[PDB]
Amino acid sequence: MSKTASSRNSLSAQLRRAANTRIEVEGNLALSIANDLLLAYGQSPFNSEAECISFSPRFDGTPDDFRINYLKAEIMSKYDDFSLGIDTEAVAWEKFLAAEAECALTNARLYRPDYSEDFNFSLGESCIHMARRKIAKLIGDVPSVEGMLRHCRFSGGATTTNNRSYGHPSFKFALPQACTPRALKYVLALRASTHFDTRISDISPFNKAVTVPKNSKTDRCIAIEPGWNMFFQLGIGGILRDRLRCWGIDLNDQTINQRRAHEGSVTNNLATVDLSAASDSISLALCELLLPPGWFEVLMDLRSPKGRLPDGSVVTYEKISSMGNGYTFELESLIFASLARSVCEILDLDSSEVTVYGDDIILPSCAVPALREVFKYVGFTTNTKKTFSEGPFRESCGKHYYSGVDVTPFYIRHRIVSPADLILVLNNLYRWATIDGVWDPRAHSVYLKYRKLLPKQLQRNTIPDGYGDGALVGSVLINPFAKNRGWIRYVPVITDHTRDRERAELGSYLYDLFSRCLSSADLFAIDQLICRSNPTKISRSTGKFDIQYIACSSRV
Amino acid sequence: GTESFAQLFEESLKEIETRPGSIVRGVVVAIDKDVVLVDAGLKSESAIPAEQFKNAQGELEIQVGDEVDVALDAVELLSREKAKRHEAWITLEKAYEDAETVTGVINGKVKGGFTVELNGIRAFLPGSLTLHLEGKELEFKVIKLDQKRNNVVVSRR
Amino acid sequence: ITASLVKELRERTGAGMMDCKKALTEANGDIELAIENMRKSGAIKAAKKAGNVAADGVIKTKIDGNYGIILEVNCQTDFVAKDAGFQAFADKVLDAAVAGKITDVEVLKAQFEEERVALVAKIGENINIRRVAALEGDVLGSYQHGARIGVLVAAKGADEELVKHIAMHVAASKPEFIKPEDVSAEVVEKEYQVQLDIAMQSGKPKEIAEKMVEGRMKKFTGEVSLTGQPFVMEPSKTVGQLLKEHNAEVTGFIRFEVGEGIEKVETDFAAEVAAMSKQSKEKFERTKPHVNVGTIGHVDHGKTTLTAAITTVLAKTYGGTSHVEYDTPTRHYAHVDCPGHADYVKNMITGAAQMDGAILVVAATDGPMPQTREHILLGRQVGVPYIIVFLNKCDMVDDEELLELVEMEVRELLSQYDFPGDDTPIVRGSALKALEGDAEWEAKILELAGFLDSYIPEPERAIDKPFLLPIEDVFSISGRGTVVTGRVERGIIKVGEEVEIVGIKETQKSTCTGVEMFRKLLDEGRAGENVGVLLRGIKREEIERGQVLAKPGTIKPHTKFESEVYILSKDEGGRHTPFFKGYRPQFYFRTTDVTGTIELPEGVEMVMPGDNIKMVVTLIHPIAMDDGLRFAIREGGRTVGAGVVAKVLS
Repeated sequence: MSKTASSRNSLSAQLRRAANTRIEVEGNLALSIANDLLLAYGQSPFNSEAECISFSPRFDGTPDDFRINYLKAEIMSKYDDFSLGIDTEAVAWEKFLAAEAECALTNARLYRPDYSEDFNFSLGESCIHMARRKIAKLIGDVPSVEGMLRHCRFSGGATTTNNRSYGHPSFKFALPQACTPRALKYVLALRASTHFDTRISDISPFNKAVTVPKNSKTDRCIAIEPGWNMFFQLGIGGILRDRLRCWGIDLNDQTINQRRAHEGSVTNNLATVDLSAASDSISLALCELLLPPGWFEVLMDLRSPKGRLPDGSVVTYEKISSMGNGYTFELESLIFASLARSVCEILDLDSSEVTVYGDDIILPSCAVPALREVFKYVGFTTNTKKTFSEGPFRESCGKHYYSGVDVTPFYIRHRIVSPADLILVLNNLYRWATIDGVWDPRAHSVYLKYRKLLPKQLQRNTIPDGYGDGALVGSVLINPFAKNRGWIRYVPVITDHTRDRERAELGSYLYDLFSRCLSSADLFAIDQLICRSNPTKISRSTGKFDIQYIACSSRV
Repeated sequence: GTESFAQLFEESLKEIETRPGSIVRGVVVAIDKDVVLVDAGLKSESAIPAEQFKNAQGELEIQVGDEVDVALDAVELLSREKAKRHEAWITLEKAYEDAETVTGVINGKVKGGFTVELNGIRAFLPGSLTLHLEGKELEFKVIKLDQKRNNVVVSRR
Repeated sequence: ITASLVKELRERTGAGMMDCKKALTEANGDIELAIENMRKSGAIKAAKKAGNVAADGVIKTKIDGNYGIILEVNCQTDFVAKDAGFQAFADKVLDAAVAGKITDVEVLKAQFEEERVALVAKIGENINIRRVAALEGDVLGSYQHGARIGVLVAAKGADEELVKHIAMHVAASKPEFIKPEDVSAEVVEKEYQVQLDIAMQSGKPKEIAEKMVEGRMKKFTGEVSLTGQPFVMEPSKTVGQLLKEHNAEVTGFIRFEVGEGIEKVETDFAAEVAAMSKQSKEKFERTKPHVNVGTIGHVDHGKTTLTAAITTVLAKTYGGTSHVEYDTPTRHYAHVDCPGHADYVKNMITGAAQMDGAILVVAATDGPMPQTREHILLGRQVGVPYIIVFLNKCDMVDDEELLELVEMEVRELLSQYDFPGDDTPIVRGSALKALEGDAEWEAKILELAGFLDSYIPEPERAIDKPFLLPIEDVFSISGRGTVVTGRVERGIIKVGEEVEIVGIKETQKSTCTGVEMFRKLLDEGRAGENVGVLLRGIKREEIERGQVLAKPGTIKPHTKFESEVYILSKDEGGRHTPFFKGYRPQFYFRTTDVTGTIELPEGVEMVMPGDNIKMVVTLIHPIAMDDGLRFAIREGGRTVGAGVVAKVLS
């Protein structure tokens, strides 16, 4: 990128140039930081890269002893660039094909049980029958054909016909998408409901299964649904997202389960259940037994029946749908919620203490024993290690608490290469150790040390917390690079240099037209003035860094 | 007009279900001196022999802009539910019309009474109408069978 | 009895209309005798208004050499605070404090006791001299931020300019001590114990728990010292550093803010009104006009009980932003209450309260009040199209000649502010009486409702206005042509009709080649419908968001204009600090931001968060705008306030 010559000298040209330099250090810097941090906190440093992903925490000792303890077992656990020779992708497909084989056993058992087996048929069968009733009362006999279109839209992700560089919705409306045979009529019905040439590429029952990093031991197997299938799979999710609020389940707000996890770490009467590969474990049989037929028929229409792997090998899914599906997140919330709410009514507990966020469940500790028997029967594997029904520790939706104390860790994921990457690590450490701007002396020395690895200028260049990680977090009042012109101090921050790409003009027109067709008592009216629609503009990141000033505010 | 969108859709989807899943609603585009092309909405416009659209003699009274029903390529299997369950549900429907018994097992208790499993079908035992394991098999008589919503009520005796 | 004389009796002291005749009924004819026992019988009236909370009023400062005085006088509503008689009272008190160096507020209270009760009886609100303090130094200065905040500052070796700047800063940052060392050496040791427990909670080690606490201490003991605070005119340096540059030293300061520490009792107008209540034919209903009104008058005149009567009688007869709403056969109403002058202008600006007409409420037993002038004036300054008068409590006015000479008072006051006084509908009714079921007075409530339907005109529906569509994006549909999108704000756009593209760049003309939706294609674009407008000839490169389509010659571009503005407060997610003469924020108009610069009114040098203010804005680019257009003021996404285009300029 331009420029690096001796021409110019403006603060931006220097900060930009200093932002495109590289942190020249030997070995694994990310591990160097964590080690010095464990030492500053008086802890046994990492033996080798191996111990990073194998160290396990001690759920005892004072909150402080555990907050640094739990950070050790988690900080490098998701590290991207180890050299252990561990095949993250192969272990992914092993769990995938295994979780798939688990549905076949589960599908078999639920369609026609084998009472000679170990499962507790009595409680599970009576629980299904009851959850089915509570479900049919909530969602009705069939999904509203209007409410579904009310939530139909295109995801920003990739499809069977668009790589993530053509993932913007304007390219979904521009390029003919794909669809499965049972979902054909939906597309054809829509084609007959607009004058715009709604069009189809190919008819196929396949969806693309791929891999996306999850941590240092395994990747994550997700599904890339066909274009038009995702379009309506989301319409179903939206209906389920609206109906779930009746059970007190707002899938738009993680802070519910968070506060509940905090509460359970104190009262010790609430539990945080953790399921292993639960999204891949939603059998077809459990769906045909719990969902009223009108609904099940539509889910069957919109799901992908088969899926081709990156090997060329095709798998016919025993599961209803995988994690990359439009309604899978909503569906699993509904199933876990109904089963949890029904477990309570059977134990004479408050079925309102059931909170669900897809894979993440909070529950009265007195129902975990019975809930575990139900999941095991319906094909859900409960991971005993990270399921806390008693004890000082809880965890739900990114928040981790220990006797009320927030012990949420931070993750160093990638190799700290550019000054941008180091500032983020330094900032995550800042946020983890500060208390209202005040540093923790133990972590503070480590921060000052690895901050010296930044170019001299990017060291005193700070911004207030909550303005991103394009600069070190600190007091912006002493930042010598901040311009207070207009009575509004602007601060230079690092950003991703981008090159403009031409959008799909007609594609973007439809995306606009279509988004309009599907649509403190004083501070409210002011926000009405702001038109919150963003004109579609496609850009390409280049791996170079730009410096742009932003308006900032001393948080005094 | 109007006619809401969610209304123009529901009836278009309802009409699409009045045809077989192999024939499609398509509009013709450009009729040549031999072949007529239909646009079903797919990548490859369907071509049909213009001869079959003639009269008792010659000439073809169809023109561009008219919708024609064209067949789709059937190119080109869920063995788990094939565990014999569609007929397993017809067994109740036939044993209900003939007024006959059907083998079933009482798994567990419920609000209204009990849950019964008959060939993979979950039914309702009103309990009206001393156990237990291993879910002993019992001959049940079907009293009320809801055809559309899978719900069936079974009697003891 | 003898109504000509009682009219002469209102002078002196605008006493209640019935108070004057009742005062003559006992000791009859002798107007001078009536005045005297009416004067002493006012002191009891003043003790009864004592219970009424008075967290409003004024702050006044006077400096005479090396000696300054700050004072706070409380009234009930800021309508009284803007009132001539009240003001004359406070000024009289301030002069007495500086003149005699009176620092004991109780000596001051006892001195102006007779004068305030003669003022209380005349105004009817609880008026009290709250507190008074004196400050001395080598150089004194004072800053008055409106009437709500006032400051006194003492310094050494500082010119008046530097002290005036300190005074303004003190007013905006509310420090409690001069230097951080001035904070109580033992009172701070308590706050250290509160923070040593919140740290020892988890929480060790001890050397770390204390080190973190003492760290946050020096932080939150420089946020309270004047020296430690960032100078509001130069945040990069602290006031201490500012002083140490000019070789100066602050010797003391005092900051009064109106109602500080008084229990600001929150009031729910809807709750009070609602709690007091109930003690084509198809296309007609969905087309019924919406009209906004508001009651504005003295507090004890029972605006809240009249509005409770309007709701219940309209319910008994027709069967059905703290606002209340009722229905008449012809239109639907939204009824709000205007308790304060600044309160309504803030909502008049945000759009959270836009009246089409107001109901001035005067208790006939009192007649107009002295602050009734400010009540009617407020209606003038927000542009209230029409005012309807409702004389309340007419059931207790014995002589009918007394009711009429009250009308003449009201009609003259309205005429004194360009309101059609000779034509102003005045309903002689009774609110407290219409809630029982007294048809004679229940009919007067319906009479007022009739005037609302007849006197207050139907606001102009957006469909009837000239076509205008705020462009949100442009597209170049290959094979067809250029098309823009947005929701039609006003009017109707038809195919074949010509249009202008106004704003940002040179305004240009084009012809509408077609209107389009997703569901179908249309012939016209009606107001409120989201559409794309296909345009002839013009290319996509020549259009852009922020512009508007409009009928040729309807709206035009402007760059300089006058505006009423509200700056959000701290707790409203607005600015943290004040801005001054060179403010340069972002002005959001419909679809896009345009940078502009402000001209503060004369006298105004510092705008604080939560302030009303007028100011002349000059934008970097022209914008299709006309009088009344509302806009947001943003600092890079963060909404920091909003305003209303009051006057377009050149």
